[PDB]
Amino acid sequence: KRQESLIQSMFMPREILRASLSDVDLNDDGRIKAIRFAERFVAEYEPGKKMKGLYLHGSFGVGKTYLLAAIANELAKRNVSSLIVYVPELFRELKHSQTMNEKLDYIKKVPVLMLDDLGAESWVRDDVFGPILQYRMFENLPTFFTSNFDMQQLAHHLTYSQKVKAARIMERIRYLAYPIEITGPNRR
Amino acid sequence: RQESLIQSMFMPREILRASLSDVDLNDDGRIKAIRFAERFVAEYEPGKKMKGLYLHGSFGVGKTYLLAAIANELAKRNVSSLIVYVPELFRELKHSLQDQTMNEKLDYIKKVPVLMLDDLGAEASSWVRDDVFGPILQYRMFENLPTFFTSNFDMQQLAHHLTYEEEKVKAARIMERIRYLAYPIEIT
Ligand SMILES: Nc1ncnc2c1ncn2[C@@H]1O[C@H](COP(=O)(O)OP(=O)(O)O)[C@@H](O)[C@H]1O
Ligand SMILES: [Mg+2]
Repeated sequence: KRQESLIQSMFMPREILRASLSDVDLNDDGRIKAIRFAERFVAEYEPGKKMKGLYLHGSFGVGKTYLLAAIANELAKRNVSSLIVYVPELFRELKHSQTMNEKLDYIKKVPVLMLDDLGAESWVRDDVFGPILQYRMFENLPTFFTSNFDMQQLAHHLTYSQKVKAARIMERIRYLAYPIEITGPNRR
Repeated sequence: RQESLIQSMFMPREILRASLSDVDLNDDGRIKAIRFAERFVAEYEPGKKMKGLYLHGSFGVGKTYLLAAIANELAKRNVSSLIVYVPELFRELKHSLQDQTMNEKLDYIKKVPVLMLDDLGAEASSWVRDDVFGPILQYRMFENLPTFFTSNFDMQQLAHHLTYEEEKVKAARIMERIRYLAYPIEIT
């Protein structure tokens, strides 16, 4: 349907938004636990409710991003808007840029936010990414993520120094989402 | 043998009859190309996220041939590749987005498993660079589809080349993409 019309998207092709939580197979634990969580989230969702999102991590091509698109489609089926952001592209358009701040605002404020592909390529990110996360915590705005790295690795990954604050941001994330590993074949 | 898998666009197919053995590692720049190549083929898998080669050097060296070689070793192992003579496409593009199919050609090149763009530079324009070219690179970055290049110029010279400030930034976001996609190897 016009489901896709309610699903906003930044820096990523809209054709990947052709997804459904019914096309995902039961094959293993990762997804069984994931969509089970997803559907409970989508059923119980209501503006302004402490609610944990998902932090999906795993190898390349297991269907992590598709899971987010899938969840967004379920929500648009509830007439709730969400936004999926290819994050690596968000941090880049931020270095080379007319307008962008009006959009960070939209990101911090959307009902449900899905940050795709966290973790690939101190730092100014202490001013941009953290605040976003902190605003969604403060306002009870559900937040999802997809990374190739898990909680342990992601920290070790963003901008290594010779600090702790990277670990402070790692805290907002696990506060915001419940991590689940997605195993399975390499769909490609 | 392995030629029905690797195809081309805008260049007589008799140029793609190559081999990594038909070459002689004469002077070093070349040594790391062949090495990069074998590494690439051995560790290649869809969605992987792996650099390609950006080979730069003066006229009559072997940039094109090398690509064809890598393209052949890749066929020896199943993988289909696609090498396109860039200057032709851009030239062609000038007037062709007019009602029709060639753009479904642009669509296929954007989505192929391995893209090899022969001799970038050596002419061309801006809505094409930044609207035709750019999106190609941005898509293949997001999907982690291997991309190779060959240019008479080193990265720093291909940028100052494309400038014809604000287009300073444009050559910037576009050069950033090439770099993120290919590791530069000088040849002589
Ligand atoms: N559950 C699924 N049902 C049908 N297609 C799927 C499913 N999951 C992933 N895909 C397909 O696989 C591809 C995406 O895998 P991807 O979302 O990129 O994994 P990452 O999200 O890389 O783990 C898409 O092009 C999509 O067509
Ligand atoms: Mg992904």
